[PDB]
Formats: sequence, structure tokens, C-alpha cells
Amino acid sequence: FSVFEEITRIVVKEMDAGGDMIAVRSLVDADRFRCFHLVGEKRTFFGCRHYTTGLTLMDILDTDGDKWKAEFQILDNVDSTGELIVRLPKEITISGSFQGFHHQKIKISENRISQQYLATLENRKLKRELPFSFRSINTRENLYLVTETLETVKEETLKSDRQYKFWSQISQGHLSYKHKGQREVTIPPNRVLSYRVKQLVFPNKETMSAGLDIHFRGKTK
Amino acid sequence: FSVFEEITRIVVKEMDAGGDMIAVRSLVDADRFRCFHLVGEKRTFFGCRHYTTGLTLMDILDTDGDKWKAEFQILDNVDSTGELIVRLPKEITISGSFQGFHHQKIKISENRISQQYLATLENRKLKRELPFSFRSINTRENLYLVTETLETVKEETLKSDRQYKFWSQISQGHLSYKHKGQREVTIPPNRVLSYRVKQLVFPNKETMSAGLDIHFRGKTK
Amino acid sequence: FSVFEEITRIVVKEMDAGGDMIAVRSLVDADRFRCFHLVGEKRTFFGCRHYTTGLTLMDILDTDGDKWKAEFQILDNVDSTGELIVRLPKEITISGSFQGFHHQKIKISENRISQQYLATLENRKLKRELPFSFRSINTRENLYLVTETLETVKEETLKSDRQYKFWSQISQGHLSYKHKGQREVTIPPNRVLSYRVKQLVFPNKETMSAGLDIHFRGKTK
Amino acid sequence: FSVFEEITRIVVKEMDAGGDMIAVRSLVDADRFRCFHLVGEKRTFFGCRHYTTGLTLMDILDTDGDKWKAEFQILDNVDSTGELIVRLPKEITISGSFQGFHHQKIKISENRISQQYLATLENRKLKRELPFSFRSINTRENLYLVTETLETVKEETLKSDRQYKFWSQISQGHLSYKHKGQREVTIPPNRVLSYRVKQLVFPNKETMSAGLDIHFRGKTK
Repeated sequence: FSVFEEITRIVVKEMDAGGDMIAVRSLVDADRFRCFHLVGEKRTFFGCRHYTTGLTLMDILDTDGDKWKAEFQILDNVDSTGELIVRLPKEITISGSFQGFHHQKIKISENRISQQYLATLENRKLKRELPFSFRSINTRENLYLVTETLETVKEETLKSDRQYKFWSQISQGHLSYKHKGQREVTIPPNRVLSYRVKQLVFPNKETMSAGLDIHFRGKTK
Repeated sequence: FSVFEEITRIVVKEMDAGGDMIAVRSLVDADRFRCFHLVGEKRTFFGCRHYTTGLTLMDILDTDGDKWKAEFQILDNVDSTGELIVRLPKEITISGSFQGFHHQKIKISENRISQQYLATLENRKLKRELPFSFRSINTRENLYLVTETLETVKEETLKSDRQYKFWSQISQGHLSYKHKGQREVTIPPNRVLSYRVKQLVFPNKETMSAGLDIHFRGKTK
Repeated sequence: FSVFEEITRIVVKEMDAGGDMIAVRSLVDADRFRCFHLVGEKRTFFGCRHYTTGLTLMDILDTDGDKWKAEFQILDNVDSTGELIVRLPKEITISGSFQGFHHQKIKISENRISQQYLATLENRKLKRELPFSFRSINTRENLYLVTETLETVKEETLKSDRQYKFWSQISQGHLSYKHKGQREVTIPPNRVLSYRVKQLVFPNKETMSAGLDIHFRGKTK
Repeated sequence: FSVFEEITRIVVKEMDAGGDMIAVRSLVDADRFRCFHLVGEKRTFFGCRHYTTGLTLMDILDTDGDKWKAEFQILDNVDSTGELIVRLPKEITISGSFQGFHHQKIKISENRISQQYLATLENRKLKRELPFSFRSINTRENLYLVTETLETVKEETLKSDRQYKFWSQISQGHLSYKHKGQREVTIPPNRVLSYRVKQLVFPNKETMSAGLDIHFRGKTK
């Protein structure tokens, strides 16, 4: 019934079948889910569904640290229809039938950030007395960062739908149940949907890295 | 349900029946999947499906190392339709029926790189302190390179489709299930789809080669 | 399902019923499958299907070695239709029906190379330190060359088609299966399709020849 | 399914019922199947079908050796239709039905060569160090030559057709099989189709002759 993970998963699929690319849940702090930003701990309830927290990490601007593709377009339509109905030995005619047609008018822009600039970032002196040490140590999420800025300049348009129909009969008792809920969302221009993973380890003074998509969280920081 | 491996496999087929030519999964870092670039380790789950990592290898430009066909066209249509349906002794009418018509408007360009220039490349002094040694030794993918630049200048057009229909009956219970999902992708002009294999072995100081399509990975580097 | 061997086999048939003339698989390095070029080792899986590798052999240009018919036309159509269907004692109605109509607009040009020039080529001093000795000795394909340049100046037009229809029934279970895939390829002007065989033996210093169509590979070089 | 032997056999029939006159398989080196040229060894598989090799024999031009009818026309049509069908005790209805209508627009020209000039040719001093002695002795085909130049100045037009229809039934199993393949070839102007036989014996220094149509190959040269 969520829609906002779905569009990010079309982006994910356009990358790989549930592989490298990562998705976000919502877009108040997703526009601020740019580089140098965190994620929450991961649980496996109702599929892949993790937590999220989006504070900042910039500390110093002594040396050169903040110096600065074409439009990519997705007019796609994805259809998912399915009816599962089963009758029980208690003459219960359990039923369900859903259908959803999603229209995506996804627009994507790109802001290039250098890959060796990541190493330049570890070359930065990590020191900040912002009130995040206590909660960061309490959580120990071993936060990761993003590789490159994947920006959007979109119109306000996504659509969705589902249906459901359930019947039952326990003791000559009729039961019919129907529902048709169609949804759609106004999607705003300049927001962030999909991001990457690059592990960072934080000794209390200076940090170090761990390269490839380490979302299996274990660290003694 | 992937589409981006398919078009690369039309290129592969236009080379050989699943033989020499090699395919890529996606095209954010495929435009940067030019020469001097890596691939991930290979597994055999769900057919031939490997990993990918696309960092760079250029180290020195002391001597002449960076000095610099017509349009090739594919207006093809490939059709794949199939219905597999089987009934079980439990009166289950298991069903499935899919169909996909793919329209490819593939455009290809060529940027010539000399073959003896490969030997000139091994004649280069291999020395770089970029942070890749630790992860490269951890992975030991015995990376390979590409032979010649296979470039594209394309329009934004590929199409695809599938369908599915499944029924069932366990205890006088009706179940009907249908789905029709048609997809299409906007393909951008200047990207890389298919590449080649040429094995390189890396002693810590100076490297050496291994010629023909060694994708069977074993090396003690 | 390959098309590119087929057109070369129309050329082969216009020579002889699967006899002297030889075919190639694809045309990125087929334009560079001119004289002085190699082929891969031969296996007999799925009919006559060999490997291919297309590096160069020119070493010296001390003496006269690089000094330099009308258009031949094929507007043909070849039809191949066939239905094989068999019913099993398990009431399985195994079926298959294919059809393909191929339209060839083949254009051919000729660049004359002297036949005694072959002997002049063995009179050349064979000496080259290009990195091919190691892999050539590892392979031992006892490479052959081509007799005369068979060039093309073509338009972009070949067509093809196939169909298939399979049914089955194991335990009162219906199964119907159909597929219609029509293909066509844009054929480019100046490429090479068919070539010849002339055996060469390579002692490490100077080479020698072996005349007629020795594709049965055995040599102790 | 060959067409190029057929037209030569219309020429042969216009000479005699499979008698004196001889036919060729194809026409890349048939234009160079002029006088002083060879043929391959003969085998009796699938009717009269021999091998072919077309190198040259001219050695000297010291004395007069290279000093130099109307158009003959064949607008004919030959029809060949036939259905052979047989039913087996295994209720197999083996079938076959073919038909072919061939339209020949054959054009023929004549270049006169003197018959006593043949004796003048044996009067020539036979001496040539071209690399053909080794392979000629290895083959021992006791090559023959041609009597008179039978040239053509043709348009590009021959046609052909065949059909086939096969049915079967082994165990109440239906099988129907049909095919309709019509072919046609663009025939080029100045080529050679039919030639003659005159035996030559080659002692290592000087040669000798053997007159009439000795295609029964035996010689100790």
C-alpha cells in the first residue's frame, strides 16, 4: 500500500534485480538525504524495511571541500494484477483480488561528485562537537554514505490502484466484501529517491572506511 | 524481467551464440565502462549473472598514452511467446502464459584503439597509490580489460512486454489469476553496452598479461 | 536462430554444396578478416561451428609487398518451412512448427590479389616480435589464410522468420504453446563474409606452407 | 538442389545425352577456367560429381603463342514434376512431392582457337618453376585441357523451384510436413560453363598427349 518505495524500486530495477541500488521511504528529509547523511538500523519485517535518520556530518571547510549528465526520462507503466481465492472445509469461500496500474513520469538529473573526492573526504580532519556522539554511540548503526548525487527535476505525477474482494460462509451464513481504492500522488521536482552505500568506521578521533555495500551492520565503535 | 541484459545479448548474438562477446547490467557507470575498467566476481545463480565494480586504472601519462567505423544500425523486432500449463492429481490447474515483443532501435559507433597499443600499455610503468590495493587484494577478481571501444549514439527507444495467467483448485476451490505488464525504456545516446575480456595479472610492482577470454578466475595476486 | 552464418552459406552454396568455401560468424572484426588473419579451433557441436580470433600478421615492408571484377548481385528469396508433431503413449501431443522466408539483397565486390603473390609472401622474411608467440604456441591452431579478397558493397537489408507451436497432455491436462518471432538485420556495405583456407606451418624462424584446404588441424609447431 | 550444374547440363544435352561435353560447378574461377587449366579428381557419390582446382599452366612466350561464331541463344523452359508417396505396414504415410520449372535465357559466344594449335602447344618447351610440381605429383590427377573457348555474354536470369510434402503415422500419431522453396539466380555476362577433355602426360622435363576424352584417371607421372 506504500507507493514511495515502489518508484525508488523502479529506479533500483533499472539498476539491477534488487541488487546494488538502495531506496528511501519518504521525501521531507530526502531532499536533505544528499551526501554526508545517515540511515537507520535494518530489520526484516514485511520484507526489506529499515529505519531512517537524516542528520548532517559536515565539520570543517578549511581546504577545498565545497567547490562545484542530461535529463533522464521514464514514461513507464507497470501493471500488477492478482486474485487468490481459496475455499475451506468449513464452506468458507475466502477470497481476495487486487489490481494496480502504476504510471511513472519519473525525471532524473545528475550532479557529478568526484570519486577520488571520497578519498579526499577521508583525508579531511574529522572533528565536530555537534550533539550527535551520544546518540550515535547509543545506536551504533555504522552509518554509510552515498556515492554520487542522483537528483530529480520532476512533475507532480504518479498513480496507483488496488482492489479486494472477500467472501465467507461458516454456518449457512452469507458474507460478501468488496473494496476499490485508487490512489495517486503529486510528485515534486527537486528531490532524492535512490542512494548508495559506503561503510565508514569512526574511531573517536579520526575515521576510516570500508568499501563495498556493507549493509550487514557490525562495528565496535 | 530485466531488459538491459537483453539488448546487450542481441549484440552478443550478432557476435556469436553466447560465445566471445560480453554484456553489462546497467548504464550509470557503463558510460565509464570504457577501457581500463573492472568487473565483479562471477556466480551461476539464475543463469550467467556476475557482479560489477567500475573504478579506474590510469596511473601515468609520461609518454604517448592518450593520443586520439561508420554508424551501425539495428531496427529489429524479437518475439518470445510461451504458455506452460500443467494439471496436478490434486485437481490443481497450474497455469502460466507469457509473451514479449521487443523492438530495438540500436545505434552503434566505433572509436578505434590500436591492438599493439595493448602491448604498449603493458610497456607502461604500473605504479599508483590510489586507494584500491587493499580492496583489490581482498576481492582477487583478477580483473580483465576490454579490447576496442564499442560506443553508441542512440535514440531513447526500447520496448518489452510479458503476461501471466495461473489457475488452481485444491478442494473444489476456484482460483483465477491474470497479469499483463508491458514495459519500455528511454535509451540514451552515448553509452556502452558490450565489452571484451583480456586477463591481467598484478604482481605488486609490475604487471603481466594473459591473452584470451580468461573469465575462469584463478590467480594468487 | 543465427542469421549471419546463413547468408555466408548462400555464398557457400553458390560455390559448392558445403564444400570448399568457408563462412564467418559476425562482422565487427570481419571487415578486418582480410588476408593475413586467423581463425579459431574447430569443434563439432551443433553442426559445423568453430571458434574465431582475428589478429594480424604483417611484419615487414622492405620490398614490394603492399602495391595495389564488377558488382555481383544476389536478389534471392529462400523459404524453409517445417512442422514436426508427435503424440506419445502418455497422451502428450508434442508439437512444433516453424517457417522462415529469407530475403537476401547481397552485393559483392572483388579486389584482385595475385596467386603467385602467395609464393612471394612465403618468400618474405617471417620475423615479428609482436606479442602473439606465447598465445599462438599455447593454442596451436595451425592458422590458415585466405586466397582472394571477397569484398562487399551492400545495402542494409536481410530478413528472417520462425514460428513454433507445442501442445501437451500428461494427466487430462491441457497445454497449448505458441510463438511467432520475425527478425531482420540492417546489413552494412563494406564487409567480408566468406573466405578460403591455405595451411601455414611456423618454425620459430622461418615458415612454410601446405596447400589445399587443410582444416584438419595437426602440427607440432 | 544445385542449379549451376543444371544449366551446364542443358548445354551438355544440346551436345549429347550425357556424352562428350563436360560441366563445371561454379563461376568465380570458371571465368578463369579457360584453356590451360585443371580439374579435380573424380568420385561417383550422388551421381557424377568431381572435384575442381583451377591454377594456370602458361610458362613461355618465346614464339607465336598468344596471337588472336555469332551469338547463340537459348530461351528455353524445362519442367520436372514428381510425386513419390508410399504407405508402410506401420500405417506410416510416407510422402514426397516436388516440382521445378527452370527458365533459361542462356547466351553463348565463341572465341576460335586453332586445333593444330594444340599440336603447336605440345611443340612448346614445357618448363616452369612455379610452385605446382609438389602438389601436382601428390594429387596425380593427370589433368586434361579444353578444346575450344566456349564463352558467354549473358543477362542475369535463371529460375528454379521445388516443393516437398511428407506425412507419417506410427501409433495413431498425426504428422503433416510441407515445404515450398522457389529459387532464382542472377547470371552474369562473360563466364564459362562447359569445357572439353584432352589428356596430357607430364614427364618431369617434357610432356606428351593422349587424345580422346580420357577421364578414366591412370598415369605414373
